[PDB]
Amino acid sequence: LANPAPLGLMGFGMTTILLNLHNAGFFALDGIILAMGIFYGGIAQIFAGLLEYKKGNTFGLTAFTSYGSFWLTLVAILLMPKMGLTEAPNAQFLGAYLGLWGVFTLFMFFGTLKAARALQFVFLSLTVLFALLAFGNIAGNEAVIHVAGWIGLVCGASAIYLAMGEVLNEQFGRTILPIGE
Amino acid sequence: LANPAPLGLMGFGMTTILLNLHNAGFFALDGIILAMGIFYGGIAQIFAGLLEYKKGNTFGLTAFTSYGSFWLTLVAILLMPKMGLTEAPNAQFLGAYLGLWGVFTLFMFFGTLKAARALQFVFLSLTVLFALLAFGNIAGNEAVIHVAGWIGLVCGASAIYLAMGEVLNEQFGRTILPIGEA
Amino acid sequence: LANPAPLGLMGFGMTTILLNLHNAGFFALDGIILAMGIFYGGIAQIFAGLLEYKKGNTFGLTAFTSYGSFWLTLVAILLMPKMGLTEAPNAQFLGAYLGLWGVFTLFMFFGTLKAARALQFVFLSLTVLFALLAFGNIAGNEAVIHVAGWIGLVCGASAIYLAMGEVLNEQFGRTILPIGE
Amino acid sequence: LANPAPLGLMGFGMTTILLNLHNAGFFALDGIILAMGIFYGGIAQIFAGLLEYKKGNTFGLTAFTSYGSFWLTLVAILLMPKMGLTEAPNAQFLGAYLGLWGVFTLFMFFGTLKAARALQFVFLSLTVLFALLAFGNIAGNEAVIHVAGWIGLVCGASAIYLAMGEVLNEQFGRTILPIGE
Amino acid sequence: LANPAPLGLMGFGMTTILLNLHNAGFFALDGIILAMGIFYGGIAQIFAGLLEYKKGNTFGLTAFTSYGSFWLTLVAILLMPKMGLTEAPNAQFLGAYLGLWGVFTLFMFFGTLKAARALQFVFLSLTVLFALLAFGNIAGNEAVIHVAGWIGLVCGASAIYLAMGEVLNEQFGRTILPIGEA
Amino acid sequence: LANPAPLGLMGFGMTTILLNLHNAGFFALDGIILAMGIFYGGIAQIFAGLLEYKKGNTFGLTAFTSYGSFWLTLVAILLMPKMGLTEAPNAQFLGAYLGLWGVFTLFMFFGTLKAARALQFVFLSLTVLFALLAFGNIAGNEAVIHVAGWIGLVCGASAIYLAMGEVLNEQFGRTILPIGE
Ligand SMILES: CCCCCCC/C=C/CCCCCC(=O)OC[C@@H](O)CO
Ligand SMILES: CCCCCCC/C=C/CCCCCC(=O)OC[C@@H](O)CO
Repeated sequence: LANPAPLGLMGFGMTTILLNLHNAGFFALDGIILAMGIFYGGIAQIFAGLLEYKKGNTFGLTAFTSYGSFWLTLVAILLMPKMGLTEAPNAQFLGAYLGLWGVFTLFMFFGTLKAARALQFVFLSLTVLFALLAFGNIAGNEAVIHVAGWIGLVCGASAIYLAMGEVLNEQFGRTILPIGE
Repeated sequence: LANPAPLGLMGFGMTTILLNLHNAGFFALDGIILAMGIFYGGIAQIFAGLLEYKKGNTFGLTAFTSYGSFWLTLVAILLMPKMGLTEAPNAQFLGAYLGLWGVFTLFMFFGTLKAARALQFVFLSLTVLFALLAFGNIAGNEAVIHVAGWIGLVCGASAIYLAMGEVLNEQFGRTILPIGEA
Repeated sequence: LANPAPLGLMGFGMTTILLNLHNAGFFALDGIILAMGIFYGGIAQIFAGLLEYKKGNTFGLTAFTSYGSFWLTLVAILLMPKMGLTEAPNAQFLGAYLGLWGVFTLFMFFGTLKAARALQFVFLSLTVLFALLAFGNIAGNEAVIHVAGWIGLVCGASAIYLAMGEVLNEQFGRTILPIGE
Repeated sequence: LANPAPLGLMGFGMTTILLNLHNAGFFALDGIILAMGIFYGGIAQIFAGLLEYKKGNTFGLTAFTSYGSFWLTLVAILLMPKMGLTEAPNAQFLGAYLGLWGVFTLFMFFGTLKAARALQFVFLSLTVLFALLAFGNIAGNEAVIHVAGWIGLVCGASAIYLAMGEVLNEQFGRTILPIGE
Repeated sequence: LANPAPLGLMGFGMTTILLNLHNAGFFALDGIILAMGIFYGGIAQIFAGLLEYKKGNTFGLTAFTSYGSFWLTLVAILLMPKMGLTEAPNAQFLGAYLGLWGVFTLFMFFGTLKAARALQFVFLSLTVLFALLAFGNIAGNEAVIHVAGWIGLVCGASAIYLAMGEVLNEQFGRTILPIGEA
Repeated sequence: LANPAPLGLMGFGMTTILLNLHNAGFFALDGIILAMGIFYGGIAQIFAGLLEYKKGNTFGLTAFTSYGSFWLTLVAILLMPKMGLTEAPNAQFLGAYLGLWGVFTLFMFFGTLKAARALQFVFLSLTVLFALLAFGNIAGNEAVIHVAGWIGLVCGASAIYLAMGEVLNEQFGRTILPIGE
């Protein structure tokens, strides 16, 4: 069976990068972030999680499907007011929501200790990303959100690296991109 | 085949904490509760429930798919009035609705006895969570609703703890977080 | 493979009680019944029906997928007018619609004659539930609708007992809740 | 594997019966017909067709999926104007559309000659149903549509019969309802 | 495993006839063309295309899923303006769009040579169908559009004939309708 | 199992030509490109990607499912404003979005170094296609967008040749259209 991990890391990677260009301040929360969170960071990563089921990878099923659902919850929070369904979110409830996802990311980082180090760097930077976004929203500190953006850019780039690191290593049967096995 | 239980416990646990942060009085019924109740506590738990089928886990198939269906139904209750389809729910009807989920949770708690004791603590606290949410809403007693909020914060936290207990114990091949594994 | 019957009986059983809590006159036809009819009584029972396909259960594939579709059709009957698509449903038409579900349920009840005594009670009371609801809708009889609610409350409560009977008995490997297997 | 044919015949059966109570004149084109054509006569019969794939039944895959899609096309024709998307259909284009489905039903009736006669009666009455509906719409003859309704009631009833005939015969392992094998 | 080709040929054939009854001048672009292009000519052919995967039929997987995708795209072209999303399509753009489908149909016709000669007649007439629909719409020549309508009525009829030829030949175990089976 | 690559290359190849017929300046960004981006270039390529999972093709599972998601994200970028959900996409943001798809395409191009010479041309021209579209969107260069269209017309036309090359060659069992296998 094929390896679905690079698809989810690519889905997580490009979607994490784009969101944090806004968090860093390059742009505003554009629909380019919203479209990628629905299909790539969302459904395409949901597909990567469900495909780890027949692979016996409990971590992959848990990681990709959870974060894939996270992007679907993120877009839903931002678009339901534009549909008149809800109110715009409370930033402290957004901080705790971003904080709970940091707790999930934290324990999952310990699950990467016996794994490739490029995946450990992804889950460590994602822990820093979720932790900085949580305190930045609760405290109302826009500077920390700017900091979390640059961490998210590093987080999303390294996720794309491992995605393309796994593919290029399987296509040629040798280490084309070293991932820290 | 992979173990889907951490996916259903994380979706149930994370969403339960956020909803009961509102019942405890910290925040109002914000859109984050509704978003988590659709995709993580809802659809992601449906997946985790459906993935118990080929695993031969009738309990996990029943529980995760039902609680995933619970979160989906609870969201449609709170959003259909804003869609102009229905009206705001009769609060006492919501008590029997949650009370039926308490009856389901109570019976399912008896099914956890020969499982991990963390799972027994999840289904027992969830039974107490659904119960105080039913009574406090039927009688309109905001105090027990606040007390129900604190019980759920423990119930959701123990479900996340059990999910991550199951993840680390397989990633390390040794009991990293003791889940009372029978 | 796991047993999908407790999942379908629970979704059907809970939505039956909640529906007939309105048929008994306690509450109006709430959005709680509509939401429970879509996902738990409907789609969750659609899933439980399809799971019976690889189980070799023609009856379970036919029953759960039909009653799961019933809750989906019933919700569409009551919600399409609110969208400007449909008029209010005709009371005599809705009774024939309930009668056809009672006719289908009647034949399926005889299919349970060689199964657990608890499953026989579920299909027996559901046939009387559909019949009283069909008769009460065609005739416009408030009292028959009230009696149907009490029939449905017990029918949905017994379906929960059978579902939880099939859950606990497999957990402990013996009869914890007797179901007349 | 389970037998998905009774689910489709039940999905086709109840949906064919209800539509032709309007075609016969008992009621108007209510949403009860529209809801059943979306989920039962549509999706639930689509499920019956896709499940005949692993059964090697080319006829079952072709029959249930085609007529399941037919109900989805029927509801789409009737509801797209109510959504402002299209114009109300031209009855001659509806007659040819109903006529083309009769041609499909005609050749599929010859495919039932070496099969159970209860299925032959279904596809023969469905051929009469589609043929009467086609000429009735093209000619503008409301009387023939009244005739096609009563044929559709017989067609939908016999389809439910075979659906419950196959289930009750498999549950007991003997002929409970004779279908003309 | 079942033979899904009659499902894709019936959905393609039935929908092709109805659309080209309009191109021949009998009727206007009515909602029946749009309904058939979604569920039968579209989704039902996607299913028939997806069901060729485990059958090892790269041709049937490619053709049915693409032509099912064609009918879905053609409907979204004609309905998005009514939805207020887009504007009415540039007629000459629709000619290159159909011309690309003619290029796809032409190459796929060469793949039918070692198949049933009825299938060769389907893909050859379909190539002529897409071609005259492209030219007559690029130049705005309503006459060849009408001539394209008559070609499609034959192309759709031969696809239905081949579908029912495949059904009866398996139901009877003997060639009931000769499809030029190689 | 069948080969899903011709289905995905056709959907990507046709939608590439149609998109770049607007990038070349011949037509405006039509609804024909949006519809072809949803179903053929998008979902049909999503199907073709998932089919590669049981084929053991990590590259094909990653490529088709990503570019199929790309056409789905691109259509959502251009249609969400028309629904009142989103502002118009930023030209510099859209260029970075195109650049990330070019970065992903660049690494995947090296994955084709041990495959057919026709697949190498597809990923080579698509990388230049994304780069010119990314550069032309960030800089706002009408001429670079025009050159990108001609790059895309040939890229989509060659993808059709490779797809039809993989179709005909399996039909006849020999090389009918040379692809550099
Ligand atoms: C949309 C269908 C595409 C089929 C492509 C994959 C091949 C599987 C063929 C079986 C299709 C049956 C539809 C649902 C199904 O999987 O049945 C099995 C499951 O429902 C029983 O537990
Ligand atoms: C919604 C998922 C529920 C799963 C229940 C049926 C058990 C199948 C487990 C595999 C899930 C992977 C998701 C898609 C899939 O079937 O992969 C196989 C296919 O895509 C490769 O051709």
